[PDB]
Amino acid sequence: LKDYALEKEKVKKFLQEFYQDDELGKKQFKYGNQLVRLAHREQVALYVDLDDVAEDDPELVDSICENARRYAKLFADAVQELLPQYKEREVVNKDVLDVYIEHRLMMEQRSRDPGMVRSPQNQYPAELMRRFELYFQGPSSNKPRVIREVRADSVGKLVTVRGIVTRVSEVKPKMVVATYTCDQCGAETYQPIQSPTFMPLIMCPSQECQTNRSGGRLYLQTRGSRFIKFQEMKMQEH
Amino acid sequence: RIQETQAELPRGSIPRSLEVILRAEAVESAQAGDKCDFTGTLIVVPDVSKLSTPGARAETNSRVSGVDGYETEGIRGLRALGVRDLSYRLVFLACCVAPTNPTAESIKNQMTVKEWEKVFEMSQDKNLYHNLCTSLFPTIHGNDEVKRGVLLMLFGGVPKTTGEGTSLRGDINVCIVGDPSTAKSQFLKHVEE
Ligand SMILES: Nc1ncnc2c1ncn2[C@@H]1O[C@H](COP(=O)(O)OP(=O)(O)O)[C@@H](O)[C@H]1O
Ligand SMILES: [Mg+2]
Ligand SMILES: [Zn+2]
Repeated sequence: LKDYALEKEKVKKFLQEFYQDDELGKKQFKYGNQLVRLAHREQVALYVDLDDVAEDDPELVDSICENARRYAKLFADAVQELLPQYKEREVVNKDVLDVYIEHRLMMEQRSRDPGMVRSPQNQYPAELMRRFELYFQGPSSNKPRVIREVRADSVGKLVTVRGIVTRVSEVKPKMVVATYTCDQCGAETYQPIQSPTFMPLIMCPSQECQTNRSGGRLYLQTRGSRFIKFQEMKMQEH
Repeated sequence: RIQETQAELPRGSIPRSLEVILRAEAVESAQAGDKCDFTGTLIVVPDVSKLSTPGARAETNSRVSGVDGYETEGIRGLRALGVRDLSYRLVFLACCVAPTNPTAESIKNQMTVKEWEKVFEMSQDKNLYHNLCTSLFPTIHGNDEVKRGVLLMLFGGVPKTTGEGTSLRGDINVCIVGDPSTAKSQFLKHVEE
């Protein structure tokens, strides 16, 4: 096993490095331009090719193949850390969600002194402030598999499949993080979701409610919540 | 159970159905198939499986919080605060039921003096055989035989039973067969009305 910090640094340098490919016949900083577009709302998802990474390090590619989800999360965090560096201007036009993000960051700067102790529960969830998605492209060397032969040995791996579509679900919003407001305080509570079903909270974990022992009760909000687009697909063999 | 009448239907709408509740003496009346007026109250009764999605609900005003090992999680927290789902339905309680439009001795006693006068005036007229034919079917031309047959079927015969356990019919059945457009459904509609 390897420490995640070293590989995170390697991911950051890989994102900062490549200059090679250009369509018009030149040498163009592709990932830098992608990141600059990502800084504002000019691109809301990023796709990473695992063929380009293979030039410098194949062990990274293998570890990504066998442990894909952890590496997806690491890539997301690395890109989020890189985003402030490439930012050059404020948003020309922004929507409701950006308004929440800006307001929350502004009051975080207003309140939190650099020296005061902050509880691990007092931080913002990572994915709430984030607004970009990362996806992977299958290796060209990797051979597409067959629906019949994917089994327990393939659970958790990265695979590529070819099939025929038979059933598609209509688009409906899916919850990512739920936002709660206390009955007797101005604090905000965040509940991440990683289950098909979840149980909404009741009492307020905010520090003021704890100190006063007021017993304030939480309420859901839909505006503050984060939602994603979700679809369900059915595939069959050739 | 009661239903909204046809005359109150708007465009392209199915009649509305409502539940009526009778208590004590008013329980007797309002048999099935009737067309009646009700007078009473409109009252709200709770329901169970109305809300597939969370809605309005009750709770307690006491500012009570949990303790370690007894934290107010989902089920225990909901049971501790006495949370109930506010679901409701509309139910009508009736205190007066009447016919919309209103044992020979009983029938005679029910009728007033003027109604009995009219009945007696009708009774001793031979033209009762003729005038009843024209009254029920003013617009249909001819076919007086069918009118007489329908009137005879309406009045009907007398049922009897024998000593061997058999029974004898007392009713009359009528069939009409004809060429198209010979007012064949008009008789059916007039008898229905
Ligand atoms: N003898 C009659 N007198 C008056 N109206 C008549 C007569 N015969 C037919 N009609 C008219 O013609 C139409 C006959 O249609 P209908 O009785 O429904 O035919 P059927 O019952 O054979 O399907 C009615 O609307 C009625 O007004
Ligand atoms: Mg007809
Ligand atoms: Zn609170």
